[PDB]
Amino acid sequence: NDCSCGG
Amino acid sequence: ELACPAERSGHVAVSDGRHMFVWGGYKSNQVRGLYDFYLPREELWIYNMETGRWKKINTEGDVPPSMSGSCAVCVDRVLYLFGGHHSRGNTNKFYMLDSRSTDRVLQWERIDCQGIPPSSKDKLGVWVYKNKLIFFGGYGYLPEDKVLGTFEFDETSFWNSSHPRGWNDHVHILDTETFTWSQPITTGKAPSPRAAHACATVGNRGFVFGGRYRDARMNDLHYLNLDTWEWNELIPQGICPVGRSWHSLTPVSSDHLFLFGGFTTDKQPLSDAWTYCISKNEWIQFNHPYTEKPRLWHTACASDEGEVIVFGGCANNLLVHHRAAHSNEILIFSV
Repeated sequence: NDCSCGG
Repeated sequence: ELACPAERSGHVAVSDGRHMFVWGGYKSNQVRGLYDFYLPREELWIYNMETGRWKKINTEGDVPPSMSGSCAVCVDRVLYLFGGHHSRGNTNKFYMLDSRSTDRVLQWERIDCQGIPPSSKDKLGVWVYKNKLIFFGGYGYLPEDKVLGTFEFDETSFWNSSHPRGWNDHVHILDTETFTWSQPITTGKAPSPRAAHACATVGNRGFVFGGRYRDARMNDLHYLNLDTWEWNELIPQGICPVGRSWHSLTPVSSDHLFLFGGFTTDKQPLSDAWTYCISKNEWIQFNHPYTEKPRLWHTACASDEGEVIVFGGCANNLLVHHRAAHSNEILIFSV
């Protein structure tokens, strides 16, 4: 799920 | 009291002190097996802070794409929205919705900004000071234009996503009269690059707490002086909240910030709340009745009546995508 990457 | 918005994480919520405007985010559609189900782009939900009721509005104009992780603020009854993640990736576009309108239909306007924009990114923060918006940090693509600051890749994005992405420590100013981007020359040690941090402004201090960087979710606290552009790191006198991202940080007085929720390095959802007292440089635990309602990627907005209104976000580990439990609950903290 790209939207939640990086958090 | 029928109407209520669908559950979501990664939405925005902004306030004029009496209304809280909610847009965007994503949820799951379990029947279809979709865990990146963005909420409808044309909806704007208004929570009335006095009555506790919701109204859904359908907006028109240059409606932004449905997005998670956008950065929004309401200044003088104008909603400004920057960045985010849509179904085709990150953006650096900028939108405005003017609510000082007697027209029956509210209109979005996509603004062509002047100057060099930030890189396309989401999960950042914004400070508001003297007719400008000052954006910090975020997660997104390698910057393509000349930019002051640093960028560090998320190593796993070289194989887990279609295009590599990473964190930045960038500070960008948008002047809302001319819609011109610039960057200040800062002094002092900036915080590391990060995303999913939380920003709050009190006076001329732009505070930032926590966030994700590399393999850590952090518990450091900094402020950027918005007159002098000096960064300062604050070392609290005692025990600090544990490191976290996806938490909220909200000014509640001229001397206090209110922290709720978030996600630890070890992937625990958090239900703790704290107050940071600026003059005393100390964190104090805040007792509240939502201990069994951890949230991450929620929003928090202060009311004029001395409350913090928390909305949405995820109750459990949102990275287990098929089990992520997004919420539409309002949690009211009396501050």
